[PDB]
Amino acid sequence: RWKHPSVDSRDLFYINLYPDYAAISRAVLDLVLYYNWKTVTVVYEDSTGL
Amino acid sequence: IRLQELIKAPSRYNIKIKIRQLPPANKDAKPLLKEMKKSKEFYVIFDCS
Repeated sequence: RWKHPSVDSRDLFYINLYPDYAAISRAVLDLVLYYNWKTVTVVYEDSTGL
Repeated sequence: IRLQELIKAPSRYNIKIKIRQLPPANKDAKPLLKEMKKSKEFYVIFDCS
């Protein structure tokens, strides 16, 4: 599952099948912009959520 | 993580927050400063090392 990327060292042995945060985040951007709701709110479980 | 409670601030206050992100390397700040030119604000906070 998801693992915090090494933002200081580069390692090629990272085989994670867990979906990228970027792809799902842009997917929800896509759906909300398609739905054209100018008035929205979001709730999150913790700072780890963001 | 340094600014999580600032994120909570609208939850009980009338604050409106404009969160921006800096991509890695110092060359990516130019688009953000240009959009700061386009969007007029004067109250900015830099959360960085």
